[PDB]
Amino acid sequence: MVNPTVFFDIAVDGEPLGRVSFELFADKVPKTAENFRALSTGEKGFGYKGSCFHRIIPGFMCQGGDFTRHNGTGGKSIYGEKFEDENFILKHTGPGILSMANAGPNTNGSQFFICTAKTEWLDGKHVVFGKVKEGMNIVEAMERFGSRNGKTSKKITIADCGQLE
Amino acid sequence: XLLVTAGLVLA
Repeated sequence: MVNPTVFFDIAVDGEPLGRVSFELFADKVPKTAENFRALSTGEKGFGYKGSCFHRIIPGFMCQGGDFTRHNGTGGKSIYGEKFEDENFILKHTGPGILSMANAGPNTNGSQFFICTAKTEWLDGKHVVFGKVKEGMNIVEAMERFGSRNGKTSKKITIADCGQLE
Repeated sequence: XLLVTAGLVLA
């Protein structure tokens, strides 16, 4: 169904580490893929262009961004500050799984994360709507300099966002 | 812990 592609670059303290791209299954979910697409260009009054990261745990997951409005916890979606779910036809095969984050039922703000392992306890809760085709190496490189204390390579920030129209 | 929600991450 001519699935779109999206990406964004990571900066390790005023230094470009590399780009990470993602392929979305708009074929399966031609609705929630757009949410992600828009969050790149980061119009509509939000996106990943906030140059900030939440946290990076080595050997679990990696992401950050979005929100930015309420003391670093903003976040509204293109369908509102909340949005229903779709389904769980997809599963968590392991690392390289792009899954959403949620804070309740029919409550999918926007923020997602990369699964760098078999998050079997997240399967069925989070929506899988894409995978990491290429960039896992950069993600790994990023995680290598992460920690559970909620600090990463000094101060990693989103350099720029992509959106491959 | 190792959860991924959106509001008040705990251990």
